[PDB]
Amino acid sequence: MKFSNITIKNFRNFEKVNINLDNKNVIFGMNDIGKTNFLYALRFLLDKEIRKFGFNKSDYHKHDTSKKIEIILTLDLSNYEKDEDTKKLISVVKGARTSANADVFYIALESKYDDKELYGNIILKWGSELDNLIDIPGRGNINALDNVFKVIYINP
Amino acid sequence: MKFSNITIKNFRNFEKVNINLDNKNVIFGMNDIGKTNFLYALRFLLDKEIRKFGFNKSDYHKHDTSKKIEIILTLDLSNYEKDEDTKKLISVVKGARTSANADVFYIALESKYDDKELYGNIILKWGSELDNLIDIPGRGNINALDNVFKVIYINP
Repeated sequence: MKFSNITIKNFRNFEKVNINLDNKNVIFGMNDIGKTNFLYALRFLLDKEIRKFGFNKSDYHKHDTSKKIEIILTLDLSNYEKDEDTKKLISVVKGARTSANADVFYIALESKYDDKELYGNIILKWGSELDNLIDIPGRGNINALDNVFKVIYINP
Repeated sequence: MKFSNITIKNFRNFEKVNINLDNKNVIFGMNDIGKTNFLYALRFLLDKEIRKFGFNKSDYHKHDTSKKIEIILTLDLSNYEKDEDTKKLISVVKGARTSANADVFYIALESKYDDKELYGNIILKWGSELDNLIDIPGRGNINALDNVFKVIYINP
């Protein structure tokens, strides 16, 4: 598969940033805070060690305005017709894609507002279409996405 | 509501320990490790900040023998017939208790084997009877038992 794009609808430093993606991505620039918050957004979407802590009040654009954090990722689930990797790639999930002829896949994140109980409540949803998004099945503490993607973080 | 008993089927220091319970409990003795492991078992049951870390390899009786941790707490859900706290105590849950004339309530903890993937995977289930225990619905990172019990831990 091949990553297509990422949209961050709200974060601690982002307002409506949409970045097209691929494999072997390289990020640079003047703003170090934006790069480290992009990497923290990737950790929040793709790792359990940052997901289990929840969202804190300081991780918003304004600390009380527009309390709705959405981080969307696209997967491009379809492979070539000469390679049989499509069925092995699809068969990890069953009910996410309604039709077998779908082209792309979505992974989304949703944050409950921090007005009451002062806690983030990370909710993970996937699905083949943006409308009628469905939850990720977690039978205990480990959800179904954690068996698919393993994130190894390297920092000197 | 009045605690009845606690059963620890396996822990880092317990084998077949069953302790009767009540409110306003005082624990003392020569063995400090048993007291702190009893308190840690209570923290693993009713506090989320220790529940979210899962179980390690060292939290077993022997490090490869009898990998089945069960911690059972009895609740005594029924109250007196002249006080209307019974309905307000029952109405936090709906599908756990099959009959309205049920007397006792169970809260159980289950830990998967640590042989594969090196993680504990805490599974929590409650129910009015010991058999056919149903899972607590956790829609995000917070289950329904979190809104019931608030644990305040004091240690200088």
